[PDB]
Amino acid sequence: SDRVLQLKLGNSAIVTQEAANYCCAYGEWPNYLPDHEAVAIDKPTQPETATDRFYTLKSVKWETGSTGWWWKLPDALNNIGMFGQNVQHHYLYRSGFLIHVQCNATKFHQGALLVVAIPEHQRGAHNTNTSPGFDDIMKGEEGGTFNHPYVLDDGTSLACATIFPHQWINLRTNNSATIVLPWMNAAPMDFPLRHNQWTLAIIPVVPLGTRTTSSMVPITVSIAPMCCEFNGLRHAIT
Amino acid sequence: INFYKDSYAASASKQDFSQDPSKFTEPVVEGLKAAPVL
Amino acid sequence: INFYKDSYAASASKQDFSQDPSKFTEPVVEGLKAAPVL
Amino acid sequence: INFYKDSYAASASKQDFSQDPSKFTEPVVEGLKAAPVL
Amino acid sequence: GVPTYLLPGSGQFLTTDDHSSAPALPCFNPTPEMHIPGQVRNMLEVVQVESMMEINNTESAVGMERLKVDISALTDVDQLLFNIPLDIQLDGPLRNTLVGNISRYYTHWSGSLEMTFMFCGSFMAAGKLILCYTPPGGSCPTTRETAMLGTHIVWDFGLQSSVTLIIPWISGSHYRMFNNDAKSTNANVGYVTCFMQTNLIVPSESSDTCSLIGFIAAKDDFSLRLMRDSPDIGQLDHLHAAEAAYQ
Amino acid sequence: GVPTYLLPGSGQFLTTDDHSSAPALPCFNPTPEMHIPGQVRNMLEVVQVESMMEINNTESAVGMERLKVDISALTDVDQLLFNIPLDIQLDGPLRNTLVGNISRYYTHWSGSLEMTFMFCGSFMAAGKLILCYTPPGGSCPTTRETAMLGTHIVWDFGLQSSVTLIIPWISGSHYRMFNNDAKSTNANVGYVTCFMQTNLIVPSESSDTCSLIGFIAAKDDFSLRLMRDSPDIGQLDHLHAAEAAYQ
Amino acid sequence: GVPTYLLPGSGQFLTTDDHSSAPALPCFNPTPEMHIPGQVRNMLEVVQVE
Amino acid sequence: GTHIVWDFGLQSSVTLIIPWISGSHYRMFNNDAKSTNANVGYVTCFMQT
Amino acid sequence: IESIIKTATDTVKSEINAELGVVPSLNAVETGATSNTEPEEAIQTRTVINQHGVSETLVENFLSRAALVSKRSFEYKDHTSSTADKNFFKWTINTRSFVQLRRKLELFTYLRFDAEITILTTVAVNGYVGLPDLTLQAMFVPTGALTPEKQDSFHWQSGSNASVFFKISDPPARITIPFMCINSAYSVFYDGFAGFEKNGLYGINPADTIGNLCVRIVNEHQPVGFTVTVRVYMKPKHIKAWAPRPPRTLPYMSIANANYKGKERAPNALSAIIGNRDSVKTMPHNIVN
Amino acid sequence: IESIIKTATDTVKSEINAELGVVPSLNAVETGATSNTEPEEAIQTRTVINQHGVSETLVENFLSRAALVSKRSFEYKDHTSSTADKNFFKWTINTRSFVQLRRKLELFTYLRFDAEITILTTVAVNGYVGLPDLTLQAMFVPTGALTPEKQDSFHWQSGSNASVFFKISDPPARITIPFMCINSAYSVFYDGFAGFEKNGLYGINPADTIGNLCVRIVNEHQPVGFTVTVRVYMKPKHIKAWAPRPPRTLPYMSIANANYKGKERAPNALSAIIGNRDSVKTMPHNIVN
Ligand SMILES: CC(C)Oc1ccc(C(=O)Nc2cccc3c(-c4cnn(CC(F)(F)F)c4)ccnc23)cc1
Ligand SMILES: CC(C)Oc1ccc(C(=O)Nc2cccc3c(-c4cnn(CC(F)(F)F)c4)ccnc23)cc1
Repeated sequence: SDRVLQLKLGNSAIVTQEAANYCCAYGEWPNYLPDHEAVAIDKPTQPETATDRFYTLKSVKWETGSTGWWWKLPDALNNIGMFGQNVQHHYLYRSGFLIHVQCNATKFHQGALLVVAIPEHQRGAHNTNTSPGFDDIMKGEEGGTFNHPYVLDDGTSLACATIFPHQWINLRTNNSATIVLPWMNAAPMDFPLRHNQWTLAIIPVVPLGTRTTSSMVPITVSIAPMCCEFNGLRHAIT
Repeated sequence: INFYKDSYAASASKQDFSQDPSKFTEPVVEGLKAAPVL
Repeated sequence: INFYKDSYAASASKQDFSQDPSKFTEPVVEGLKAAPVL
Repeated sequence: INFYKDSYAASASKQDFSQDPSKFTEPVVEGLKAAPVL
Repeated sequence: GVPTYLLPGSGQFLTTDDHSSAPALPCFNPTPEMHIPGQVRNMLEVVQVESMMEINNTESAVGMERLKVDISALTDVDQLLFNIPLDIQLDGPLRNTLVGNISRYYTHWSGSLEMTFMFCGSFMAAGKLILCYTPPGGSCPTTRETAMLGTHIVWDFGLQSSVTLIIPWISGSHYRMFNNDAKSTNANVGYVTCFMQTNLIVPSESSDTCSLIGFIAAKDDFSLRLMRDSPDIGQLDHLHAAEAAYQ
Repeated sequence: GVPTYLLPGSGQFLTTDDHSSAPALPCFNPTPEMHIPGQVRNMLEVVQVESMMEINNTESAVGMERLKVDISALTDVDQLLFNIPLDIQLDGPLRNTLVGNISRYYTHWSGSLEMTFMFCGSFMAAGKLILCYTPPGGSCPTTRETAMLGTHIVWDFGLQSSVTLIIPWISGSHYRMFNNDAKSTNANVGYVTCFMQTNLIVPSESSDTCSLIGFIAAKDDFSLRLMRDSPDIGQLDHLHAAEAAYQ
Repeated sequence: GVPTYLLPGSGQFLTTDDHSSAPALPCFNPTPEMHIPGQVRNMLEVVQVE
Repeated sequence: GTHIVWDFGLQSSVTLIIPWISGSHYRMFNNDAKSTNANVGYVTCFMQT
Repeated sequence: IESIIKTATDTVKSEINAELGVVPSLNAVETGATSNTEPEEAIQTRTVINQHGVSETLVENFLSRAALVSKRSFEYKDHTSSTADKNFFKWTINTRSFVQLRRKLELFTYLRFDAEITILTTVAVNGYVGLPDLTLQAMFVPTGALTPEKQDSFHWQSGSNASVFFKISDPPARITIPFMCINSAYSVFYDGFAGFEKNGLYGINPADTIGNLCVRIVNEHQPVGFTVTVRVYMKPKHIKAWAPRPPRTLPYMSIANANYKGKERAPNALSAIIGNRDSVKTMPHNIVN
Repeated sequence: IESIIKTATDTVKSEINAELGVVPSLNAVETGATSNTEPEEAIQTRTVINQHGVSETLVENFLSRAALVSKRSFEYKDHTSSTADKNFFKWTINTRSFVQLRRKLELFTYLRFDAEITILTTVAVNGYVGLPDLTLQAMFVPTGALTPEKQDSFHWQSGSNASVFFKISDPPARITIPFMCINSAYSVFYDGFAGFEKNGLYGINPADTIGNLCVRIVNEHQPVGFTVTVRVYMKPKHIKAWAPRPPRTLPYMSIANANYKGKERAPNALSAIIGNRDSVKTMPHNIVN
């Protein structure tokens, strides 16, 4: 009963037959900005179903040497569909996200993915005094790969990452993970091109294994922005 | 003892015993029962 | 805390939130409407 | 005079005049009378 | 006696402290109060008064010439006339204004600004302008078709001499900082630009060149925070006759 | 005036004192509060979250390999698979955990711990394990028939991926100390051991070796006392760019 | 402020004084009390034992 | 566009609803397939995993 | 109309307008009124409940912080051969010598306040043996009273002048001076002459004369010389303020007048207060990516 | 569900179970929830009335103790020939330079607090004549204000900056700084760039900029040189905290970033955080009798 889930948002739907409940980060749900928390006084555009829909990113191959993958929000979506166009035309943005992570394999496969949403995942570089550059951080839709997932690329640890909102994909048990993220920021809105509220991370704590004939085992990421608001209409930065 | 005019001057507020650990231990949309989880 | 006998000894009086900016923004004998000014 | 928040900070408690010396002088299961003890 | 102990900060002179202190002249009677015109009680009353922008802050504009912008008839459509930098912290057209000079005693600011422009051509001069505010994030717009996408007022010259462009408070944070880093995301406000909407059209006996005066004020949603010494004044020496105060 | 005298401790700077002190910025208005997800108010909320044990803290396990234990099919009955040292003070599998890192800011602790193990073999892998807690007083048990006499859960693999062994708070004293003397009777907790109850049994097309991930958390009977500087961090030098903060 | 003056004996450490003093471990919770046999409250209870 | 992500499982079948999205009340069965009164658009299937 | 304002104003949501005869963005600057266009009239707004306080821009808070008004160094030594402040100095009280407080005070035409005075003293050995804990006397000498001529003159007996005696090892000495103008407010600016003849000072109101501050070391000189520096701070309090003024732009030249020269080039040159940009079309810090 | 918790929870007695369909020790870690197995479900328990308080793990108590944030030594001397902190220094305020406070603060993503500041000063004679009782001035210079260039520059007149003047023989100077972020909370971590161009700093939120602390000796130099050391302590108070984080394991490299290297070998090496034992079957401190 908590293994089958349908998510419907706008013109998009996802069904899964092997979920493991789903996470609402910190027990929150996305909502629009109330008047008692507003700063910017222009009337916001609320595009609803034009933006509040699943976008599916390029799938990555899970391979025996894989260190894990990450995608930054809103950056990974800033160039996609009508969400991206509103990002490019507006100074200010606010939304939640619905994250659905997909990975199926046979009953003869084994492997476990930690699927974790990290708020303000400020990265470190390895073995240098120089801070990470713009091109190290801003990957867009492709996302990045972990250099040292064991310290989360930030001198910290993977083992304690379960303090952040997460599920697991354990190929024995489930083929999908779902995390619902509220707006997570100190300011009520932000400029979407220079700050990321959330990093999705997928780390293979138990590596992919089988003795059947090998197949490509992709991991697929689908993300729906939720309750998108935009303020400060301008030309496109683009 | 606070004779200063600004309330941020005051001593520390060590009295908030409210907790909600379930926002970190149980952020599941459907709560666990005592009962096969899945 | 003021134990001095003269009231000019006291601490500062930071409580007067009365404003009337219109004596500087609108010293016009006939007030503006929301409406051609002239 | 104690303006500290923790009660262990306070001055000493010199007011407990309760005594029971019989737990040390008379721990006998049957009490002595005024009367051959044995 | 009372048992006491001294805390950290005992005996310090904090310049922003607020205590009573010993009256040097006992039984003194101050002069009775008299009503005087123009009492100010909050400095936000002062920044709500509009004052002239030094928009023409260019070499070869001398003195009063810096407070006006001259407009001429053009022969190409939709041309840019001028732009206005919106940094109050850096030395631009907004600094030497009432809102400007008072705000520079503070570090944080929030709320809307009004710009008003008065057309000072002849009665026979006609024309339409477009005044555009661009929220930050990209470069200042150089073409009317780009600037038109921001907040703008189209202004027709007529019997009423002046329009206001409201600059609405569009900000991610509650406040902005008067930051010497002008490109900081906590400080940059964006841009104001003026284009020809139609043209300045004048008859032969009117002057062919006409002037705008630009003004700015805060609205009453405006707020200032974190008081600081203003960078607009300083001294390297004693003033003249300062020594003579000791002689 | 008031007659007073100064006590011992007058003028000291105690770093754990709690007084009001002079506000440097009078009339300052802080930014309005906004609701943010995930407020923590007691650190006991954090240690109740389960986090991965570094059970495979062995040479030749590198990085993430240290967070999993590999299980294989055996040909002898009732074999020992692994054990877990329970000293939080000494550098063992429990140290780099949420319960571990927070507890090391404190000196005394009380209450129950939960260990959960997730089996990450294939769907076709089957097996039963026994997980045993031994209260302190003797050596760590090396045979299943000895370990079976302590607190234990027998775990069958199935559709539910995980079991918990509760480690109940069995102690003579109200608290234990994070004592560098691991053999101290005020500090030692005893042992966790895992044996094969039956065997790991897999078909030919499943991987012959399967992994456990182990987690630990505090229960809500858990309590911490006597705050201390954590031994998990230190510096011998200035950090880079620390000097540049003065330049 | 309050006008004050210091008396003789200000700043002395008298070993038999009785004042409150600053708690070095804020929010510390002492171990619950347990009943123990043989509480003594006055030393005159001890000298009455032969 | 409008899409369903389909996971294989115990339930064998998914439906994609093709909603009636049209400017006019009706479409024509027109031999001109590129006519704006007739064209419906497309269905496509991709690998999700 | 006067009202109590503790927080910045709320914004109401607004709709599309399109009304004939209603033009809230048009204004008439020639009347002298500032524009009354509201943001709700200029653009479509949302509702914003505004919680920002306005206490930090209160005139009381803006002015009532302590600022340096006098700084004087002198030799504490045997002065029998000197030409000099011979263990004491006299200061003719003014508030125009240090530009930070001066410029803030000169934002107003009339001010009524009491003055909190803090006196900070510091000592160094002349070119070491330790620093002595000296006693100083500050004596307020009003208009027409005799000032001390010597460190040991009998003027210092202070039968009716207010004196404060203070040590260097003390906290800074503090007194409040009442608002003591013979008018209801100090004249911060004075478009007039001090006397009935034509030769009196321009720009100083006689009504605002405070008097003299005379400061001596009370100790006899030591065998070795020290430099003593006295710093005086004033804090206005219980402040009323009238008729705000355009701020000072050019550097001050003098404590006695408003004379002006400007810097040699912009900013704050007489020909150009704002620094130059290349043209009215140049955006000086334009964002480029 | 939110509730008030002052003491640890009681234990109820439990009996034998043997119920079909009820398996409280089985769990599903893939959901992301932590195990809900109670001890009463796992073993037979007794009743325990639990009296242990939980006040010492309050975030207020955990964070609100004073920690060193700045330490600076400089020469108090005649500096006419020096290259140096010439009787004063400027500090760009940060909390990342001393690892004990840094690591505790970095257990959280967002923090809102007021800062109690304690300034401790100490002096030694340069390589003896006694120690001088100096006056120091600490001046808070916010963003965009001018910092002092010299010990005697007029910036120190402090017309509107907060200054505290304090002696070395005083108790340590103390002030509270209000929570002064332009947001509702400080960003302890910031996954973003400070500017609208691409060249701004990674990892610093511009919203959290405090400003500068400028500290001078107010005395003129003596004939002999001293070393003055200033120590600044911060204590957070009135604290709110959001989104707890995994703790720092590797040594910090820099105040400007989260860059990491690790120790050369375990513990806290990049390849191995926990120190090694011989095998998963080895009990390192096993009791043997
Ligand atoms: C010796 C002790 C017992 O008595 C003392 C008495 C006085 C002082 C001292 O230094 N006082 C002062 C120093 C500087 C200025 C003033 C003003 C003032 C100047 N101008 N204004 C109007 C303005 F602002 F509009 F210009 C107000 C008024 C009263 N005192 C002042 C020190 C000590
Ligand atoms: C001169 C006197 C009158 O004024 C003074 C003013 C200030 C000081 C001083 O040293 N202040 C401070 C030192 C170190 C850090 C801070 C922070 C802070 C940094 N970061 N954060 C967010 C965090 F924690 F999340 F990172 C908060 C905030 C305010 N002050 C600070 C000393 C004196």
